[PDB]
Amino acid sequence: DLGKKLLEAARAGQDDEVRLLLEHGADVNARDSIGSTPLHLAAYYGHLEIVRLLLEHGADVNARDSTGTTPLHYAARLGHLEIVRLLLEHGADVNARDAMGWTPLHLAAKKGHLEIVRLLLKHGADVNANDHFGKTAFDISIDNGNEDLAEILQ
Repeated sequence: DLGKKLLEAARAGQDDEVRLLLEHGADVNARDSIGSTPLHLAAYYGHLEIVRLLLEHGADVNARDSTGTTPLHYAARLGHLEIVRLLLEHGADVNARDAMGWTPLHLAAKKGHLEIVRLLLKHGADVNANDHFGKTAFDISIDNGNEDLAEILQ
């Protein structure tokens, strides 16, 4: 499938190959087995130009895989600040919750990504959102001893 090759070029960081596949008309939202889209894979691996190429062709910025994970979740977890920023400008749901009720803010708090945390807050991240464990991102910064972050959040 074109969407099959699109998914692999996105994961492999092959900018030229993504553009060609999209110009050919690969399904910009093709799904792998767990419902990942090429945008999840580009966000997961930090391929900003691909994220960019994908949005341009209409990728659903808010796609969810079978776990309810969005590309923003992946960018925030893995610490790709510039992917966070591009996704947010294209309308990514700042307060999307995955299967554990984790917002992208919870994930950036868990991993201690300070610049991502500020960026998300700038775009309206709900500081008061509890996950399914009944934790806010502040609770998590309290639970991890990240005083720098706890200081951002309180």
